[PDB]
Amino acid sequence: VSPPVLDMDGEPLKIDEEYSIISIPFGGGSVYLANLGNTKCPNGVVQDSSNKTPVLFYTMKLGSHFVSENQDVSIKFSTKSCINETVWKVAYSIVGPTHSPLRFVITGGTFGFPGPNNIENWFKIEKYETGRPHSYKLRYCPSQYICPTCQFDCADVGLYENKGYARLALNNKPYPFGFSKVNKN
Ligand SMILES: [Cl-]
Ligand SMILES: [Cl-]
Ligand SMILES: [Cl-]
Repeated sequence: VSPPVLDMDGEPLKIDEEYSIISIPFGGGSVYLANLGNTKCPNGVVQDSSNKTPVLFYTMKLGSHFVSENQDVSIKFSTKSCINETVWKVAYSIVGPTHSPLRFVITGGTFGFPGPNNIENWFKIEKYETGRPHSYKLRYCPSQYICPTCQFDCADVGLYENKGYARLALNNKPYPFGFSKVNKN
C-alpha cells in the first residue's frame, strides 16, 4: 500500500488544489510555464534556475482524495485563448550535438480519463531521498492497464538545458522537488 505524497508542511497532496513545484533542497527555483519560441500559447514546462506557475493534480479515482506515491496522475498548470493549453504531457524532440531523441514535458495534452489514446498525459510521483523531508521525483511510467500493448520506456524526470531554458525532461536523471500549497485554509 502506497502512502500519500506530502507537501512541504507534511500534509497529503489533495487533488484539484494548487501547489507550486519547488526545487529542493540544494538550490534552484520553481517550475513555471514559459513560451519557448513565440508560439501562440506557452507550452514549455521549465524550472527557474534563478517565475512560478502552480499546478493541479488529478487522478479521477473515487475514494482517493490524495495523490499517492506511484499513483498515475494528470497534471495541469493553473490559470483566454490558451485555456486548453495547460495539461502536461510528454513528447519527443531531437536535441543536442548528437541529434538524439529526448522526451520533454510540455503542455498541450487533452485532459481525460486514462487510456491508450492519452498515454502521454500520465505521470507518477515517487519519494526521493535527499536528507530533507518531503522531497520527491517526478517520473514517467504509466500503469500497464492504461495501454496493455505498450512497452513503456520508463524514465525519471530531470532537467535538460535547451532553447534557453531548464526544461523538464525524461533524461532519467531525477531532479528533486517539493510541493508548496498555494492556499492554506
Ligand atoms: Cl481528480
Ligand atoms: Cl471520493
Ligand atoms: Cl511523442
